[PDB]
Amino acid sequence: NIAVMLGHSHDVTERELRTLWGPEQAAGLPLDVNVVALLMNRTDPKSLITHVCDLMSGARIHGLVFGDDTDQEAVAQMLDFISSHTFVPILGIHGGASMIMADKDPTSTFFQFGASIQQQATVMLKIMQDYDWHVFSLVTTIFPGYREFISFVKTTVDNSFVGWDMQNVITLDTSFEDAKTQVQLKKIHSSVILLYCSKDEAVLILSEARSLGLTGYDFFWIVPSLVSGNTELIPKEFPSGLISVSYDDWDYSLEARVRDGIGILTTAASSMLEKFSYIPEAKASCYGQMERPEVPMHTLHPFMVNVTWDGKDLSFTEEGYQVHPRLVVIVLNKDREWEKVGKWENHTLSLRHAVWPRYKSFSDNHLSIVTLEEAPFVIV
Amino acid sequence: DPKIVNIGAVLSTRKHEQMFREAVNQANKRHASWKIQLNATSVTHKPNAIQMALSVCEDLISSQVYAILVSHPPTPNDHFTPTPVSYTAGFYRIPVLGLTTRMSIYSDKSIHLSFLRTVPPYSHQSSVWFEMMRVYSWNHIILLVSDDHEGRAAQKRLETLLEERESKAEKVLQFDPGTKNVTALLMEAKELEARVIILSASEDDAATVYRAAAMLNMTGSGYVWLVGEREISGNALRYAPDGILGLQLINGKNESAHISDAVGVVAQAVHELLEKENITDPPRGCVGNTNIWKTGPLFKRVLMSSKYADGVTGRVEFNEDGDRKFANYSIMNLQRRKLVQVGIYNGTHVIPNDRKIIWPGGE
Repeated sequence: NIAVMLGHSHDVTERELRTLWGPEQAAGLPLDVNVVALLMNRTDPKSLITHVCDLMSGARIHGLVFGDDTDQEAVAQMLDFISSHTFVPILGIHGGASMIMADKDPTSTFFQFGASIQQQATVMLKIMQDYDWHVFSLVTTIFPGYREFISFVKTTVDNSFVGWDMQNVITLDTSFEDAKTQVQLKKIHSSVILLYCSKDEAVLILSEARSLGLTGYDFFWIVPSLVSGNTELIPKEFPSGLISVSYDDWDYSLEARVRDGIGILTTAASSMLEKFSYIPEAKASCYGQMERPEVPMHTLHPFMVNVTWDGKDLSFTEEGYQVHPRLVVIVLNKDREWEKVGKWENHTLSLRHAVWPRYKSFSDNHLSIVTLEEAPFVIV
Repeated sequence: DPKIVNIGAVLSTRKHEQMFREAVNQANKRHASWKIQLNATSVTHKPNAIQMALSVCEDLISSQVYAILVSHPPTPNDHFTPTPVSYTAGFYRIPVLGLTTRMSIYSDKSIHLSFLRTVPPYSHQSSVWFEMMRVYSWNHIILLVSDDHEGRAAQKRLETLLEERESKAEKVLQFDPGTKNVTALLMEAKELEARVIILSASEDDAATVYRAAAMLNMTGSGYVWLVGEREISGNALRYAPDGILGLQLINGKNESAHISDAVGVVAQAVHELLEKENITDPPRGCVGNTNIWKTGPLFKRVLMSSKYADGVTGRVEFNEDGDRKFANYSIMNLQRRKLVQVGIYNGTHVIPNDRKIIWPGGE
């Protein structure tokens, strides 16, 4: 059972070496299972459908741990559709099957382990309050999820007692030529700016804003993912020192992600056998469908939501939210690269910088007072 | 000399396919014929989903289409009609049009990023709820919802409208979809200070709520009802107290007028767009190509702003989210069965008829 599909568009570090060990390890859940693997090429709907259907000829009680490398957004949705009308739980790992989609049909079973936008906003609020900035604006543009983004930000701001100063909400949606953009840009005067746009929109907004002067030596931009790509492909007009958060790929390698997926599948099978003592199959046919109604026999839905592995726990919930994602915070480097400061491991940030390095924006009274405790003059 | 373009896509039945062909031929005779031809194809529905996906990918491959019509099949109560098609055409940026698919999931643009529709979804039903209650001197509102997507969208729209007028609802009592007991929720709702129960359920759930409220002695003597378009059709109409205001859409079950309006607006947009810079032909094959074409979003943007005036359904125009603006609902009220028309709503334009309104009870 359990088949994994790949094909090494970029990382050719695979071959038969990937199909090594897995469920054997020290796991005490043995049965008639294997670690069957498969390689492929660039994905098109016809080719992808045919390949997954062909794999359904033998993957009777199996699953797929497919991963991609491109940036085509519809890949996740097509995976969701296949998972829906096949009853085969699957997961997503790299790139295309890594951007979490908002809603899924209930009669579906797959859980990509990315991170929700709300989680990003929570981590960003945590880091902002950690540096005690509080006052900030929320300039944005028109793009899907902007409304829920704004509402969640507002509700999270209001539901605490630390006193954030909420002002200067800008939601320009009228191209970038009229006076509304100009007055909206001129109105803001704070030092903490939070943006949310889509790639070229963000770069155009920043290119307009630099000409106003809001890109001085005492300003911050905390853009949420969006303009991050999957590499050091920052646009040349991105000045420097852009604060961002993103999913981790350097402290987590695919060789371990595949192992974690295999372990999750095996643990789910062990739980099902411990609770149902029998796991059926669904290898009737991929094609020639619409021949049978629903059959809730051994649905994986209740057997995965609270599953750990080797002590480490990464149990999911409802949507593809993994409760404990390995988000990492990065900054733009002087040499146009991404740094690595702090890692969201626990609810604590665990940052590395005691003070901010004051990154040079484009290509003064704070001093160091020193004293020690003594007498009723300085008290520790 | 003409250049060939191949709009045209899935319909319900063969008669509908022939009607589509005659409609496109009608759309050719007007204006241009010496530059553009736009002959059309067709293909019918299938039960199996994956077979439909393969068929629509064949359709994309063999013709290099520029748009897609996705009218719903004759077997009802599935809401599946446009989803698989959409996903395939979502891979690229070729827009698709819906014909009778009134549901709220498609209104999203982060998940169905290439979808248009010439029908308004249920959130606008919430909007008309608010308009009527605002000009009816009834500002209390106690709304019921099924814990699903469409209920959440309706409640969000209603509350968002209510915020501008600076008012507030009373309760958002929600119930699990497809459940069997709702007695506790009605009992909890009984002891309040509201009389304008507003519910947006889905068919059988609404029927069982009707039955429970009938048993619990909630009908009549004040506590006036309101109900959405689908809450009074089907089995729900069997179990119903007198006085409901089952708001519903005028000329929405028809599809002839919709096919006409769609082909008209698409042809207008295409003739407007081929005056531009170098436009690339759309991708074909389905097996040798994996890239989106550049002129997709530009085509959708052009299509969005388009005012087809002389149509069978009025000045069809598109709200920026991809829905249809300025519909016309008929506020059908019930009295001794055989729902009788009582007024007409046309967008901040609610106007009753000369008939007589009776409330639950009969006072």
